[PDB]
Amino acid sequence: ALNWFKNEFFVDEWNIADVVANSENNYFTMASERDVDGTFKLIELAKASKESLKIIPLGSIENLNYAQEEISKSKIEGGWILLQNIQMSLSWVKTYLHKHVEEHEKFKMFMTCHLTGDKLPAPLLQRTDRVVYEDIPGILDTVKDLWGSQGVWSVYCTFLLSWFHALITARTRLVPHGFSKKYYFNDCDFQFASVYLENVLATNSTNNIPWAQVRDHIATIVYGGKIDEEKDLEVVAKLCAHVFCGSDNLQIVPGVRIPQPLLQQSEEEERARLTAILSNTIEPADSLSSWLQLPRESILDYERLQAKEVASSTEQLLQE
Amino acid sequence: IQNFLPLETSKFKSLTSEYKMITTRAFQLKLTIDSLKMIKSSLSTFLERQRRQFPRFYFLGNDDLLKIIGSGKHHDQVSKFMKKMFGSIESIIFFEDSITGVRSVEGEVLNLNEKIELKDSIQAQEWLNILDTEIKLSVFTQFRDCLGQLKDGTDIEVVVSKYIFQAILLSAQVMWTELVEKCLQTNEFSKYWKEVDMKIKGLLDKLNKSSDNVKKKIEALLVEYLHFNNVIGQLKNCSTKEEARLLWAKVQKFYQKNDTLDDLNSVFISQSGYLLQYKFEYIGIPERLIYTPLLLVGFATLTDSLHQKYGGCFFGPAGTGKTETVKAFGQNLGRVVVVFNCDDSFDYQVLSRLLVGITQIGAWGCFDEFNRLDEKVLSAVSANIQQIQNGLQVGKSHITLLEEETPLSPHTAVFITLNPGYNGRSELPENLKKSFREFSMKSPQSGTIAEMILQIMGFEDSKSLASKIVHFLELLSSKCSSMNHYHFGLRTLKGVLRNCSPLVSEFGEGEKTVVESLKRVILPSLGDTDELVFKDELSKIFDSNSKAIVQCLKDAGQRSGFSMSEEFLKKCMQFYYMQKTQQALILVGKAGCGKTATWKTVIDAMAIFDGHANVVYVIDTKVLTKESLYGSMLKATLEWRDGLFTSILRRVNDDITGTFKNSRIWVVFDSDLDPEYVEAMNSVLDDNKILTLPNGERLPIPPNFRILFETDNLDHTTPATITRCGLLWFSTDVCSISSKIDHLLNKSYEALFELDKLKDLISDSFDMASLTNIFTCSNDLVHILGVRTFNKLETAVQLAVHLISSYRQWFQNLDDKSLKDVITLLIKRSLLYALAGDSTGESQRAFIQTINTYFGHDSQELSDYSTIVIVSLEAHEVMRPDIVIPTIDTIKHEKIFYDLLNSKRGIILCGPPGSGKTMIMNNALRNSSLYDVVGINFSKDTTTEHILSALHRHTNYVTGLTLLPKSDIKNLVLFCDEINLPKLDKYGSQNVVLFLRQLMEKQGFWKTPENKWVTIERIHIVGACNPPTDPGRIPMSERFTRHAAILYLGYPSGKSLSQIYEIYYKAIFKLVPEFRSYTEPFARASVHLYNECKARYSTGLQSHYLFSPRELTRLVRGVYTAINTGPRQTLRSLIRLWAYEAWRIFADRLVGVKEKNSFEQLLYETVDKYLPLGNISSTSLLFSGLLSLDFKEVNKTDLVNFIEERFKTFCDEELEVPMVIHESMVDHILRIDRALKQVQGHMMLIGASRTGKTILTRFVAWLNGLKIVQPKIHRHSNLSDFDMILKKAISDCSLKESRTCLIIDESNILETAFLERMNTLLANADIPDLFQGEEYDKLLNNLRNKTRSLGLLLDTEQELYDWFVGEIAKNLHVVFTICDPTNNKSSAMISSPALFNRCIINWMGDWDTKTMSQVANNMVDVVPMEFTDFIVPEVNKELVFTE
Amino acid sequence: KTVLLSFLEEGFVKRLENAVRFGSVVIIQDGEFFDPIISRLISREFNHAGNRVTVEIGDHEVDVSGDFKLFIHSCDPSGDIPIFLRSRVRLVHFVTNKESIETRIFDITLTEENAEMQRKREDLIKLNTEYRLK
Ligand SMILES: Nc1ncnc2c1ncn2[C@@H]1O[C@H](COP(=O)(O)OP(=O)(O)OP(=O)(O)O)[C@@H](O)[C@H]1O
Ligand SMILES: Nc1ncnc2c1ncn2[C@@H]1O[C@H](COP(=O)(O)OP(=O)(O)O)[C@@H](O)[C@H]1O
Ligand SMILES: Nc1ncnc2c1ncn2[C@@H]1O[C@H](COP(=O)(O)OP(=O)(O)O)[C@@H](O)[C@H]1O
Ligand SMILES: Nc1ncnc2c1ncn2[C@@H]1O[C@H](COP(=O)(O)OP(=O)(O)O)[C@@H](O)[C@H]1O
Ligand SMILES: [Mg+2]
Ligand SMILES: [Mg+2]
Repeated sequence: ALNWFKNEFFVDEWNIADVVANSENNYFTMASERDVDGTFKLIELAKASKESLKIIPLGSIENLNYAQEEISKSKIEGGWILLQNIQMSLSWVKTYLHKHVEEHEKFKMFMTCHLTGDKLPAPLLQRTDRVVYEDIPGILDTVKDLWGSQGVWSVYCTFLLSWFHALITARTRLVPHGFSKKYYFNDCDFQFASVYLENVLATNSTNNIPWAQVRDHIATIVYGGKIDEEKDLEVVAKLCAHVFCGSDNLQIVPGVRIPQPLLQQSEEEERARLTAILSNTIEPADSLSSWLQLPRESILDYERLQAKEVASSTEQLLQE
Repeated sequence: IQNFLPLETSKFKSLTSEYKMITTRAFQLKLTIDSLKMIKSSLSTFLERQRRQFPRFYFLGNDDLLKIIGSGKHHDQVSKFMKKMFGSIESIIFFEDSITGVRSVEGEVLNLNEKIELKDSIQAQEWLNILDTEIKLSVFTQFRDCLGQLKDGTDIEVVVSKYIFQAILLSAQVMWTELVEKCLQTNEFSKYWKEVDMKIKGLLDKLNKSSDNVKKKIEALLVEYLHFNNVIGQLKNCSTKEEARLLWAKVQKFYQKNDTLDDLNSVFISQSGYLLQYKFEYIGIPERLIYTPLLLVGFATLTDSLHQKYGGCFFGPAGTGKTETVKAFGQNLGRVVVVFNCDDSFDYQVLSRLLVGITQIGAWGCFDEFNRLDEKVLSAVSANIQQIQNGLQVGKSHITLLEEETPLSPHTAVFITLNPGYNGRSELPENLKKSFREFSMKSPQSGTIAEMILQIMGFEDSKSLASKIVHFLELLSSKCSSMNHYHFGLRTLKGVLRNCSPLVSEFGEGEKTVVESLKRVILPSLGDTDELVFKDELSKIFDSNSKAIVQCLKDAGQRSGFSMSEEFLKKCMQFYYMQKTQQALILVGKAGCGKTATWKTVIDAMAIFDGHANVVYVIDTKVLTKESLYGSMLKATLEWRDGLFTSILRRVNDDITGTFKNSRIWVVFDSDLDPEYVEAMNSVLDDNKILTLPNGERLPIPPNFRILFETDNLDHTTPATITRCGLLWFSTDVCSISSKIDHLLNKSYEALFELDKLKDLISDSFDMASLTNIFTCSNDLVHILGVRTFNKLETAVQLAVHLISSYRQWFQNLDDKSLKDVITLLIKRSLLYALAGDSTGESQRAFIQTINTYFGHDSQELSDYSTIVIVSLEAHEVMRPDIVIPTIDTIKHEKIFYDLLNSKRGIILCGPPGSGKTMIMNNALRNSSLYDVVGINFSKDTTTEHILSALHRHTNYVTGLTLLPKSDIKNLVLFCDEINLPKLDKYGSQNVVLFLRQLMEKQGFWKTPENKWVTIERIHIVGACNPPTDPGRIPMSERFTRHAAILYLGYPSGKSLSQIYEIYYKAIFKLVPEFRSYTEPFARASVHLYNECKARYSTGLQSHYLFSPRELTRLVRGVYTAINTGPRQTLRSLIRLWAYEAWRIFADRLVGVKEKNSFEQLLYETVDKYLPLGNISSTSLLFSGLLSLDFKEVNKTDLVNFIEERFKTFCDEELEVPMVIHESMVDHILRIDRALKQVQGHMMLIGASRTGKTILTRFVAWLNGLKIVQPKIHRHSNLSDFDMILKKAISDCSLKESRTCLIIDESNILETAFLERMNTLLANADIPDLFQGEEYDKLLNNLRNKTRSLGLLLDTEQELYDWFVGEIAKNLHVVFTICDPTNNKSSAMISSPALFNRCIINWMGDWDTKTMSQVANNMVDVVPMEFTDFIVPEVNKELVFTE
Repeated sequence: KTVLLSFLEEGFVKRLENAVRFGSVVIIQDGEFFDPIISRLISREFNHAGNRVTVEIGDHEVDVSGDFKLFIHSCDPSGDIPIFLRSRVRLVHFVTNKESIETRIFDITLTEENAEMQRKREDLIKLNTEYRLK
């Protein structure tokens, strides 16, 4: 019901790449909460744009001098500059960054800050384009985003890993019910699990994949390393048991089913088949209970509080 | 190497020639050290370049590195640094002019394959590289021979004694891996399980029958063989081949390549499919961790992160196995893990230099407590960590950190261990957390650890004993009290198991040893009821000779004066048993409960028992800063400066004279435990036993080097430091009242034909039965600054012994009854002034009555004013600040103060402001020629440097190093006016109060640069304070206040204050004898006015409404001054003058118009009541000496015309500010003139902005001829510029006799150091910080020549400095301008004690309606404005502010 | 005659003293970082000696030409102004409101729809204003 407004009226959406490409501004800033980092998105964007990204964190005067020299070099010979953690050099941000922004074509400068951190200067903030980085709330959209960033068994394992990562990152948002604490799984977890999957597939060339080994390593090392609670470790283990069971047919969600690859296709055919399955999947309205295998009354409270907060803020905004 | 720098070589040759000439001149019958250091500091870049040849030189200091290059032929200087460079190697074995082998820190000898021939032309690093390679080749050769022999069916029990432990370990691991894989090729494990079990039993028998080195080897091998047995049993119990392969995938497999010709990379380790290379580095025989599931999963996480070339990360609570698990992973991977203890002193340069060192070496660097770094430093090194990561991933040959392209070894790995969730610990940023792969280590397997440890130690029922121990620990953690220092986790279990090792030889390997070790570890940390809980649960879980050390303890106690009670003996035995295996101890209890007595007695007893000398250092932790306790780096020179603890440990480790070989070293931290301070020593306290420094130095902790922590509470202390140290808990005091009195009496006797008779008579008069009743009755009184009756006994005994011994000349002319009477009377006086001496007068009288009624009526009666025996002032004398009206309370207070000062006891004078503490101190010490007074006035931000600067011109430093006064006859008295005001830190510690406690207790302190102990010889400390109930007052530490005698000063009563002030009024009225009979009504009127003002205007209205007898003194001085410089007075003029001075002294600080009208009606009531006159309003009392040659009441119109013409002249001469004249600015001008005509007359102007404060100060100062000095303080202006302008103003004011007015705005106080400087300037007459070093000598000679030019005969520095401070007090006036009184810095300015007590507050406020109407009507009357008809409106009277 | 100084730059004291001596109009940016060296300039407290007007900035006197005007600019709303400056300056707030918003959006709409019509309307308005002034 909350998303009905933006679905029915607005027929377009903008990501970080679209904001960077479709703006006449050389200065960008990125904000996010704690335990969420979005610099890998800028790394991917600089790779896709055939640019050079210079990443300079701001904690010490040596880093500040290096940032000044690299900014001076970038204004003349192009290149992309990322300033991580600008709120830990607030005096430098208030003086040098303010002066430089106040006074090359392929030059772009990015600043990474915190939404819940110290306040940035308003004249500096108003002169740069502003984005907020956060995970995609949808599950199917998360699988599509993970799938669009990529023999046949490697493709199948990457599809299963995208599904598992989307399910666990959607489950992390339901703090009391999906887990017990607040955990943050990210592209590092996805990359480490993908490297482990490729290593298992390379070291087992007889196509007898150790699915129990894959389940236990993903549940205990790659994703269970951050977990310090036994109940949440069991939650991750049960999710791995559902996803990486290694059966002939796998119904990852009650809607769609993922058949295992045959022995007479190619990697492009497997990619096209899995993309067709992903396109033919429809996300239901009760996805947080049907797809995460949770009772409906657990997610109903969370959805009702979210909608109540959103609609109350809308009512207060409209009353003025 | 000298030819590289020719000028430096020539300078070195000249210095060496000069040194040789000096040595020849000395042998025939300072500057050398300076010449050595001036080229040594130029050798820092040379040593830094030398560090890149052998990269392990980063683990050495500059001095150690200089020794390494300097040992060009001896080669034995290198052998004593192997533990620093390598970690596992202790010394190098030398024979036949060659490197025969190396010796590990456990004593194991690794013989090389071939000798390394040492030539004189080979550099130290040149042969160190050869040694480093040959060690790895030798380890590989030993492993290859052991594996080849084991593969031929040879049993391990005959090759344990042949090869090194690392060789046997790797060969056994490879054999076990291949044989288990062969067993997995089938489905049979029973035969191999039985074979491994019989191998374990045979190794246990050989452990029973071996020597020390073979015993260590077998003890370390049994860990891995029990791990092998556990894995084989787990695989045997698997039901499915897939399940068995799943279990075998997640363990560490050990293989050997058969085709690679490169020998050092022929062994790799496989776990969960990932391969890691063995390094073959020598590890010795380290302590091996018991293999647990948590250990194996952590190994798998580390393997995964190192396969991706990421960083390893472990997080969890303290004492779980993070650092040791990283070290054990490195040991299994064949290398020594370098362990760093991170700190807030580890900045970006330090962290990056450590990363450069480990990346050049190739070592695995573990950074423990990575979240103790600052957040900025954590963010800054993220790029460096990512650079190391990417270089390791892509195989880059070099990386660029710290502006230098250094080589990157492919063997490097970065590990961090952190403990989130505790206070004072930062959070890692996300871009840094994505560079590491974290793993939770919350719950270790303590049952498995204890079971295999007891099995290796040889206990008969290891599984049952481990189950009992772990159940007992969990049960204790469940049902003991929930206070913060109870921890019964893995570190407690390890300590329990380590005390089982030396107890078996007397108690047998079993439950008795386990119970006695549990009582040795856990019992001293428990309380009263927790001890009974421990005993009951120990008795219900488990089934069930120290005469020499008890006798040694008794000998130490009765040589030091203590008495051995049951509790004191129990605490002493507990401390002696805990120190045996635990190298770090914490003694916690109440203040003055017996911690110092306990540990001093135990170490004296152990010195007697063993013959080992004890070297004791007592360091007060929070008196020193952290960079002075551990050390700091000079960024201008990159040179390390040793801290105090670092210097002590370095001296112990170096041991130049050899005195520390057969001695025990005790370092006592006698302060409250700050986690910031003590968590920098976590690697010292734990099993690493190393002191990691920011410059890479590594100081080992010798076994005879023990650290003591003496503190009073553990509120802020973290479990990370609680668990690493054994804790001795003091539930109650270790001494009784009678025993404490006996010990104190014996101590006082030892400091002194009639001596034995005096001792017997005093000890008989100290009747404990009558004493304990008044001791338990004194607790019902109200005591300000509450010190316990147990701690007042030192004051009582010292005062009684001093008062008795001061009358030794007159003890041979009286009989025994009178002698007993006078001794008992002095005992009553001492008991009163020690027990109830810090209470009110009523409580003191009640305690006198209880003392008299409880000591019996037959003895001599102590009265209110009991003592033992063998005013008309002047008009010019009322202005003297050193004159005191003698009253009975003043005489009594001076007598008890002098007695307590002569008793060599610290004194604290508590009381309300203005009560007379400073007055009675100065009056008591003015008539004494044996004492000198230095006055230090503390603020909220006082440092020990301020105290040392105040002690600079009075004391001398003579060398050991003692601090004694310059005068050889008079002693020195430290007066500290506000000991309640210095602020706590964020953990609640007062640096100045701890420094004063250090001085009072230990009679000295430590010098922070040079780390030398200073001794206090003849300096007494006298404290003054306000009650802690007052705002801004902080309760002082009981550890400090228990060392001082507290005397409560009170306000004099109404009649007492009257009788004080009629004498002042009589001395005033000697100038006017025609009104001599009015002294009584004037003084009663003044005292009643003060009482009424104090009752009406209080703190509850506004914070600065504080009144005292200082206000009455100001009224007396102002009345005298105005009478003296005025004309002939009548009664009406005298009453109006008293009303005017009362206005300017009591009500210039009033803000409300209602309060000012109330003060006006109060003056009317007081005058009508006491002195039976026109209007006495503030605008109707215009007294000024501006319009004539004398101070008199002047006409308003003539005053206004005078101000008009003088201000026209002022604007035409100095600054054109075209203002307009009104009555409020006029009487503000008059009161500013009154304050600026005074001596020590300071103003604090408070009012709205653009009211006229600064311009009126300038106009009045121009009227009085003062020199206006406004400091040019702006942005980017600091304490250096503030001190420069203050010193310039003070110097001009004193030397040039320039009368100076100093206008200080609120905006000029950038930080609170400015306010502290102004507090020093106004409390004293100068700042001791400005004139020190060469500046003191420059000031002294300038004062000498100025005084000689002025024709005054002053020679001594005391006289010259007295003339200096008198000139500044005469010729300097300070005016403060405050615009917004509600700011935080303005509130700190107003509530400042020196500025409040010294200045005259003039609350100008904002303009009112009359002033605004006058200003507007007076500057709109000059325009043509009445050019039209105007109809007067009909409005209300209240709506019209004008006429 | 306009010079552009800033409180956050170096050489500020020398440039402002030279501008005061010349008599040039000064606009000082970053007004929330006020430097108290020019307190005499803010309070207009000068010393008159004959036909010369002198002001003391820092540690030495400079002359006031009489044609010198001082402007202080700040682009940071809700910043920090000291009370000495705040009581003595004419603080003027330049914030955009709905009338300016409507005018600028209508001007942009007219430019993007019929640029010739907008140019003709602007020229006619300017000509009418000039005709009224004439
Ligand atoms: N067994 C004893 N017999 C006699 N006197 C004792 C005994 N134990 C302690 N005392 C006395 O108790 C007094 C308390 O001082 P002590 O040094 O023991 O205190 P503390 O525990 O170190 O306190 P603080 O917190 O001030 O460091 C000392 O004067 C000491 O002589
Ligand atoms: N698997 C194990 N086997 C035997 N002893 C262990 C094991 N794990 C930890 N320990 C012991 O427990 C203690 C843990 O302390 P440490 O790991 O240094 O604390 P931290 O984890 O805070 O760094 C060490 O003294 C170590 O000897
Ligand atoms: N005999 C007396 N008893 C009490 N107060 C007196 C006596 N004689 C003078 N005074 C006045 O009492 C005031 C004491 O204030 P002070 O000693 O400065 O208080 P504090 O010691 O708390 O700073 C002095 O101003 C002094 O003039
Ligand atoms: N009686 C008065 N008549 C006219 N102007 C006044 C009067 N009193 C104050 N002012 C104005 O207020 C300002 C006072 O400034 P000054 O006294 O230098 O410091 P402060 O701002 O602290 O009062 C002057 O610039 C003056 O213009
Ligand atoms: Mg650790
Ligand atoms: Mg005082």
